[PDB]
Order: sequence, then structure tokens, then C-alpha cells
Amino acid sequence: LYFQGHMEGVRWAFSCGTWLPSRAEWLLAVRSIQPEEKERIGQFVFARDAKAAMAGRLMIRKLVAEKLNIPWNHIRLQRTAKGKPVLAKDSSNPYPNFNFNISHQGDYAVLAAEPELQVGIDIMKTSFPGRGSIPEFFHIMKRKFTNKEWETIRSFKDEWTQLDMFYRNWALKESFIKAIGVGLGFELQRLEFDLSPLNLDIGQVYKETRLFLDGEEEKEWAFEESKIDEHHFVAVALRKPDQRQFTILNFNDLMSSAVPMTPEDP
Amino acid sequence: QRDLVEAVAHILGIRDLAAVNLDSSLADLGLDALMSVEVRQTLERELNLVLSVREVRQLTLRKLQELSSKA
Ligand SMILES: [Mg+2]
Ligand SMILES: [Mg+2]
Ligand code: NI
Repeated sequence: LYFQGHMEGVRWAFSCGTWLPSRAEWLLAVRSIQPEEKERIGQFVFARDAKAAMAGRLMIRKLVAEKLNIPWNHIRLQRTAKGKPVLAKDSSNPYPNFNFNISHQGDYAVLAAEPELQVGIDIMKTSFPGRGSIPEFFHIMKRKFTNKEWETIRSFKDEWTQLDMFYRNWALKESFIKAIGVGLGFELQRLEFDLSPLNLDIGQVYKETRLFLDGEEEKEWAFEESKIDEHHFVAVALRKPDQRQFTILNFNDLMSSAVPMTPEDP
Repeated sequence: QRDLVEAVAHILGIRDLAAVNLDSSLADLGLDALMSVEVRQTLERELNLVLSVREVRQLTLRKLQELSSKA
């Protein structure tokens, strides 16, 4: 393959929670994604969810279009049995290990992609829980973190910090879950993270948090933790198939390589 | 308890819910992974109902109004 070109990991964020597309721009977006994905996005009752899903899809296609140089119209995205987006086996892809993943919680849709490292991502906004109080919420969530994890979570007198740590510990678990592609069906209590360092500054990728699966350290797993802003935590779980801050994209970035896929339809 | 419907609305981050088709699925209303865990833990403790993920995803709010009335 003459036009080789060494590929590097991608870390993109898009603030969909403050993206306010016009009828025209949405329709642009909607036509730029795959038919099945259109219909789905169009089933979401709320802008919040539809925009996230949409930002997610536009970002994957951008990533493949740009990094794999497949013309957007010919990007064949699919999904594993358990719902993970994957690129079709038929290549335009001499990166057999090239994989990616998105998350969309809070105001952002984030995406990681790597050429070799198999990867999972999860973003989480520290927001007051939708039902009940924090303590109540944490109660509802007991069965999902280890005692040591909870001691760390309640180790802070401020319930916002507590929530911060909870969402962090959660995101770390999802990144891994999404990395391995398994779904909700994975007893999250099997996973214990040693959250390190406790206090994370914005504008920095922390690689120090190590994981224990079933009490044995999962030494084959790196975790990249950042706060893309003061309120969103992002975990990127990286396994070997055996520095880079997130880049805030805007709409035109998302569409830069877009070609319309589905026809005109009122 | 009686209005579990609200409790899961609030879990979904929906408020009022007067402006929500009760026939919308929880998926369509934006059920997160976290939300999923909450809703499922709520229907356990409140309704003694353990639901598949698929079940919870396809739960309508009307289908909730049904499941609390029955008691
Ligand atoms: Mg698509
Ligand atoms: Mg770029
Ligand atoms: Ni409440």
C-alpha cells in the first residue's frame, strides 16, 4: 500500500448539549448518516438524545473518512450482536486492529479511536441525580461498586465531589465494558478501580488509575482519564490487541467530509 | 410507590411529563446505561419486578401506570 501514512489515536469531543442546529443543518446531518441510524435517531423523543446519537455517528464517519480515507459515502458501519459500532470487515483498512467507540452523556459526545490498542470510552457529567437525593441515588447504585470503591466515594464531605467520584468510577467501568464490547450484562461489581489521582485538573490526561477484575489486577489495561471540562469526566480504556487531549469539534468539523447517504424525505 | 411513573420519569431526566407521550418507549425517551440500572432497581424494590434490559428498554410509561395500579 504505497500511500502508507502512520495513524495515531483520536480523541474528539463535540458539545452537542449546546449545539443548536437549524432545521436545515439537522436535515444535513440526518441525510449524512446510514438509513437504519437515521430512523433510530428519529425515534428519540428528545433533542438531547437525538443530537448526541447524531454527533456520535457523524464523528465515527468523520474518523473513518479522515483516518481510513474511505469516502464517507462508502463507509459501511455495522454493529456487533451486543450493539457496538464496528467498521465492516471488508477493508479499505490495512489497520486490522483499528477500532473506536463513542460516548454521549452530559453536554458532549466523545469519541476515541486507536489504530492498534482496542479501546472503549465513556463520558459522564456530574449532574445532580434525576431522582432522589445523592445518598438515595448511591443506594440505588450499591450493587455496582465495591466497598473499597464506595469508601473512596464517600471519603469526601462534599456530596458534589462524592458525585464526581461516583461518575468517575462509573465512567471507568463503562470504558472497560465498552472496550470489551459486552454490554449491560457484566456484573460491574467484578471491577474495582483504584482511582488515582483523586483530584483531576482540566486539560490533562491521567494514566495512573489501575483496574482490578475479580481481585486480580488487569495489568493489560490502561485507563486514560480526563475532564474535557470542569463537569465532564471521560475514561478511555485501552487494551493491547494481544499526551493527546481531546479536541472540541464543531458542526462543520463533523460535516467536513459528509456526503448525503439517504435521499430527500420531508 | 403509587407514582413510580414519575420516579422513572425523573430517572430519565423528564420533568412534568405532561409533555410526553406515555406510549413512548424508555429507549425513545433516552434511557442511558445508568438510567437503566436505576429504573431496574426501582422496579425491583417498588414492584418486585426484575426486568430484562430489553424489557426495560421497551417499557412505556403507560405500561408503568398499568404495573402500579395492579396491586
Ligand atoms: Mg452512520
Ligand atoms: Mg481534525
Ligand atoms: Ni426527585
